[PDB]
Amino acid sequence: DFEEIPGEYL
Amino acid sequence: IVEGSDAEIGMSPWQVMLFRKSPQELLCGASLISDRWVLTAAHCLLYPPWDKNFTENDLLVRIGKHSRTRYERNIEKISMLEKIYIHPRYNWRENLDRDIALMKLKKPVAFSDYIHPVCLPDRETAASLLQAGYKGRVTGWGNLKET
Amino acid sequence: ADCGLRPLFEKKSLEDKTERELLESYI
Amino acid sequence: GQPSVLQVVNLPIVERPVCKDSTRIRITDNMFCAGYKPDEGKRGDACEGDSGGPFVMKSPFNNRWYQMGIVSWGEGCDRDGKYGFYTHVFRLKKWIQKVIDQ
Ligand SMILES: CCOC(=O)Cn1/c(=N/C(=N)N)sc2cc(O)ccc21
Ligand code: NA
Repeated sequence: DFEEIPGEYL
Repeated sequence: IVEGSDAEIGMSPWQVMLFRKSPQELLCGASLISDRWVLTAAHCLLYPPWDKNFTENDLLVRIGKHSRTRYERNIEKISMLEKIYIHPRYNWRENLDRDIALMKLKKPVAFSDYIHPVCLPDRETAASLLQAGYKGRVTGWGNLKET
Repeated sequence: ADCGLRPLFEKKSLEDKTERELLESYI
Repeated sequence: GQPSVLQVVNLPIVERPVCKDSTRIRITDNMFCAGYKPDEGKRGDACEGDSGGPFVMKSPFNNRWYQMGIVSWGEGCDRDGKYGFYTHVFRLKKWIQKVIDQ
């Protein structure tokens, strides 16, 4: 149930 | 943590979250010991009985965090692993003897109000403080209850 | 080293709500 | 079962006979245990997900926080008569230093 992280950290 | 309380902001600025990339989930806690080095339990990374054997690319470390699930924009820093080092005599077979591992980060992390390393003990600090009845502090985003 | 001194506590001479419980145990 | 934010608990280091007598597992000098006894009233423990995190102490000598332990293992969480085990960071510091010095 984690919020999405930026894709730059893959 | 069972029967704990909410941390205050910046109360544990060396706390690090080990985060699995694909299935995004909490793996484990960890700690910041310099701008490039993070300390953790070997069993967080390598534990055959639980089919755990992570490689660098499987995970991220998240530093400066407070919220478990939220992405903490402008506060947390997310770092990639250069290299994992497990104690060569870590005993995953019997009793978790020498349950320790280091993780080198790809780039140094910038210190802030929320990100700051903890000290490692010298012989004298260890001798004086590691005594029955003396209290330490444990922090984490793990389960609040056994079941 | 600057290790183990927290910007929001030690660095500002502010105590957190339970650190005194640790100190009191170091008899 | 899961927290919204980082959780904290303060726990007393336990006498080594008491740690050994709480479990069938072989305890080594590279481990120590912590937590309250059933007689003591207060409770608290680490649990799954907490492993690898730090057990820290604030030196009364120089007001700095030191990481004395790494959350390592327990049998259940916050069970009466059971305790959390922690990796003894100082006893493994020579390895720590060797790796960092590369
Ligand atoms: C490989 C075994 O890992 C653990 O036991 C982690 N862990 C638990 N795991 C499970 N029992 N599934 S409970 C526990 C308590 C603690 O005070 C510290 C760690 C801890
Ligand atoms: Na207990």
